[PDB]
Amino acid sequence: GSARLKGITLRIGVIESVPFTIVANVINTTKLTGYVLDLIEYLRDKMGFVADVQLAPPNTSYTGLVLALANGDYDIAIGDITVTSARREIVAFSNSISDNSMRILMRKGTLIDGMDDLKNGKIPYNRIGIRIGTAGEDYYLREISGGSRNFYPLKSRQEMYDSLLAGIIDVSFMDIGTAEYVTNNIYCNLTLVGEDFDKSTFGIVTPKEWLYAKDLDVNILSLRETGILDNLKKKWFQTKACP
Amino acid sequence: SARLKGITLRIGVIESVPFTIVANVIDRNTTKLTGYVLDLIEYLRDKMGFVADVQLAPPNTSYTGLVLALANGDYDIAIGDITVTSARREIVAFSNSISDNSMRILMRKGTLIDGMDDLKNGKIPYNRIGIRIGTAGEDYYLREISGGSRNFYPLKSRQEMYDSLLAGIIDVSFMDIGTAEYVTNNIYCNLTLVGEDFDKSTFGIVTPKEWLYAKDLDVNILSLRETGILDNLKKKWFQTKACP
Ligand SMILES: [Cl-]
Ligand SMILES: [Cl-]
Ligand SMILES: [Cl-]
Ligand SMILES: [Cl-]
Ligand SMILES: [Cl-]
Ligand SMILES: [Cl-]
Ligand SMILES: [Cl-]
Repeated sequence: GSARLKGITLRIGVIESVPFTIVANVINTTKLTGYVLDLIEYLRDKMGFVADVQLAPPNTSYTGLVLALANGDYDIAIGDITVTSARREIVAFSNSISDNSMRILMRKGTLIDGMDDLKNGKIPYNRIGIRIGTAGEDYYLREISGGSRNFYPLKSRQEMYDSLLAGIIDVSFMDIGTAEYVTNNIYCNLTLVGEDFDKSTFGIVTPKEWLYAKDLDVNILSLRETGILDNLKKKWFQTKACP
Repeated sequence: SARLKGITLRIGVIESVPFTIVANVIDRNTTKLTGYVLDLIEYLRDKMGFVADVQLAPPNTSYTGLVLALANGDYDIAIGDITVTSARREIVAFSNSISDNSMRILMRKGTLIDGMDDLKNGKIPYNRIGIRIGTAGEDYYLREISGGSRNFYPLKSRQEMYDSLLAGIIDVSFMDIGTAEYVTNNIYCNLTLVGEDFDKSTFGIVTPKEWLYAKDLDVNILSLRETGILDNLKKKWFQTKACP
């Protein structure tokens, strides 16, 4: 069976990541903005659901968000969430809302040329920072360390930046969109190096065998076709403050 | 959901070098299929254990036609350079993407066109824009160039597209980027591409709506992506250049 989402309330999980989902404290409440919030409003306007937007707790990992949805804590989850085989085993994903890949993030002046330097042991493993519960962790375990968790574990993007800037780690991995955004707008002393890797996609997380899958997919595809997803990307990502 | 091990799947494919390459060989005539799609079927079969009954769509079948044939029950899945679109998703489901995609303008070498702007500003009369009917290119033309008017030069296949360009009947057409590069680097050295990419999209395997095996297929495609098989296959079939 299938159905339309018109009139239905959806608990929509989101997770902090600038400029996908920007969390501001104002006065005394929090206010969400970004590409994800705008996307929700386009979808809401076309499909007629009621959006109950729920921010994942601090330090919730990407894997944690998916597992929370699988356990029924949300109806869908929307963000910079990579479609992976292990995740697809427990949840479904909408049609892609964006292409993706990763890049290596480091401090300027660090003598790293690209991924070969990581795979050839030029960097001690405990100086490669990896955010646990991310696709970057899967890649590392599959391609660098042959299964051993010998990376420096990171609980969040903020820990990743702080650890790089304090010299506790030498490199980490980020999705290309946000990697470009933060090194161009926030952390002028950090930079990207090497070719991009792990080509992938972002998708909206839904329950397996979801009643509303077609309605959501058809609307996501229409937003692509008519150039709304591009406009949104341009609105939130085309910007550079760093000199 | 459950497993397809031992289950026969009727797999629709559609000729498109080097995704699906059709050769006719003689003694009595027989047909041989090779290409990216055939290798992908092998990889999926090895992992998933289904039995593959590969069925080539009749000549001049359109992409939309293939999708409709599947919706009608003629195939269990269909695999090829098939663009995921909103209109198609109304009637079938699509697996996770097997490849990103976009389109380019195809034209004869030397033609004085700099890009999509010249198709809108009337430098090319509509009847000299060739558009393969039942393709995503048609949808884009209608959406972005002609305001819904089917005023183009209709084409029934890539062959007709190439023939028409080379005979000077049309000045431009649209092609997916992967095959556009392949064909202009290996087959038609006097055709070329121009202008920016457009219509960023994906290719997916076509399945029935609400298919019981959707998870099983998706997990396996993602695994091929993650372990680099899809990249290897792309390199194998597409990283070739015969034209000088
Ligand atoms: Cl590299
Ligand atoms: Cl990231
Ligand atoms: Cl599912
Ligand atoms: Cl252009
Ligand atoms: Cl094409
Ligand atoms: Cl030629
Ligand atoms: Cl469906």
